[PDB]
This record gives sequence, C-alpha cells and structure tokens, in this order.
Amino acid sequence: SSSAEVVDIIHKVNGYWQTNHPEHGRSFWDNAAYHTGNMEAYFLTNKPEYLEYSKGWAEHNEWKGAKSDHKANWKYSYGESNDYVLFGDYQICFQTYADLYNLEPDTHKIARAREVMEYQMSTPNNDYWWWADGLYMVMPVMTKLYNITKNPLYLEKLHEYLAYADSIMYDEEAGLYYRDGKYVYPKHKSVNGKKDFWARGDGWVLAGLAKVLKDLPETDKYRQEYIDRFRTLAKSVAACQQPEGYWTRSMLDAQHAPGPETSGTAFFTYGLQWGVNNGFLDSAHYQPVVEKAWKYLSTVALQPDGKIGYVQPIGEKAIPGQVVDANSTSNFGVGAFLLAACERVRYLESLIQH
Repeated sequence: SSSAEVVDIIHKVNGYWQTNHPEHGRSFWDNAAYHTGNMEAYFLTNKPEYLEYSKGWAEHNEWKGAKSDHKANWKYSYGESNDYVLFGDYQICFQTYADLYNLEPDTHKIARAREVMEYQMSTPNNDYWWWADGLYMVMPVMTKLYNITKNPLYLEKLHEYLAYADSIMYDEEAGLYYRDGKYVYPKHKSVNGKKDFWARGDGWVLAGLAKVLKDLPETDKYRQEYIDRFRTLAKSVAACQQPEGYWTRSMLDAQHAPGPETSGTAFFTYGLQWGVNNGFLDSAHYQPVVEKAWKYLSTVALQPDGKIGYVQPIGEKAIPGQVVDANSTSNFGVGAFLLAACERVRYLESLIQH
C-alpha cells in the first residue's frame, strides 16, 4: 500500500537519525525542531522508542530552554547562552515538553514553559517575533499551553505577537514573508532583481500556521485571520514551486541560489498537505503541487539508508552557480521531512481501498 511504503520511509529516516545520535544535546531550536518531527512520528506510529528518545532529551535539558533565573538579564535578540530565555529559538523546546505532558501529565514538565511565557506575556513589548522562523518556534507553544491551562491570554498574545511579525515581514503584494525586516524590496533584491523570499523562512511560517490551526479552539475570535493568512501564503507558495517539485532557496529567483533544497520544500509539503487534509485549502488546486513535492522528497532528497539530503546548512556560504550539498543533512531538515511524511500517510490513508 502507498501509505505503508511511506510509514516504512518514516521508520528508516527516524531510525537513521536516532542511531547516529545516541546522545542528546541542548534544547536550542535546531535540536528542538527535530523533536517536533519525532513527536509527529510517535503520534502517527506509536513506536515506543520514539517517545523514549524525546523524553530522554527533555530530561537531559531539565524540561527547560535557556536556564537563567535572572529575569533582568533575559534577552530576545539572537543568542545561544542561558540569558536568551525570551528568544523563541529557546522556546520551541516547550512544544515537545507540552506534548510529553499531554501524554503523561506532571507539573514539572511545563513549569518552565509556563514561567517563561507567562512572564513574557506580562511585559508590554509586542516585538518578540522579529524573524520569520520564530513563528514556527513559538506560535504552537501558545496554542499548546492554551489547551493545557485554558488561560485566554495565550491566545490574545498569539495574535498580538503575530500581528507584529506580519506587519514587518508579510509582503501583501507577493503573499510571502521576508525572513526579517532587512530583506524587504526594493532596498534588497535577489541578484537578478526579484523579491528575495527565503524558502526555509516561509516553510517555517506555513508549517507554524498549520500547527496553530490544528490546536486553536474553533471559537477563537482571531481564527479567521489566521485562516485567511494561511490561505494567502499557501497560494503564493504553490505558485512558485519549481517545475522539478522543490522550492529554491530564493523562492522567486531560481538562479540566485540554484538547485534543490529540502527543508523549505518539506515544510511546504507538510503545511500544504495539512491544509488540504484539514479543510482549509482547495484539494484539487493543491494536491498536484504536493504530489510533485513529495516526488522530490522521496526520490531526490531521501537516500536509501534514511539520510535526508539537500538540506541548506546553518553555516552556508553560497554564491550564484552553486548548489546545496546533496549529502547535507541536519536535525531540523529531518524534522521537516518527518512532518511532511507523516501528513502524507494521513492523506493516503483517506483514499478508498479498492
């Protein structure tokens, strides 16, 4: 069966990753993004080893992101040190902590998540989500913690923080997000004069919006705004897919940074399939796009031992003419791939069995 083949891929991929990473590292975004994918695979397949792997990581990180208790030193610009408690890259771990709590509730699992987010929400600042990726990192924290606490402030602040991000990064004409406020046209252009939208950036946003819509109460007063943006972003994403099924690093300018890239493509394949499967996106319009994307992921990105290649690396240096390393993988790329694959299983299992 088509669905069973994709389940087998999920186990090959996730097994490869876990085999090659027996030791856990820090709670920061790249590891945390992998865990969002591992949790998805656990929800789909119930394989006990997957749950154990995320529990081990959470325990290793003491159910915390950045560790500082000195609130006056807490920062939300980029940093990797323990003062960066309010930086969303140190909050995506809370998504996994909340998931683990939901399976086996224990106060300590979400204590830090609640302490940090509730302090953040008490501050006047509206500008916590100042880069596109932050939307994936933190929006689902707000919805997951709402569903646990039933504290409406989480949903009010989800709106306030996203409204800020949208105001700076969303291009209404193009229907896509800039990676941050420095990349806006016309001051910045791609090397061939196009608007420059980073594929992984928009991937984070589309996938993040899918996760918000998954868990947000159907009655939430801001839900229609999120749906509306999800639909606009999806349409623009679909429109700039390459003929080969992937999205290039600069979504609207294939020559700027040529050739395949996996992480953006995988996040889009998740978000678009999720939106079709959950009644927000037009099936007939989007399914062909998803099919071309999955074809790329399964044939070109995926290696037969389970390695996920063509992932744009964090440290990349690149100029026009140069492609991504076929053998480039990462934690967050595997996470994105797992999201896409899991959602594909859900789609395939919906189809009539003849």
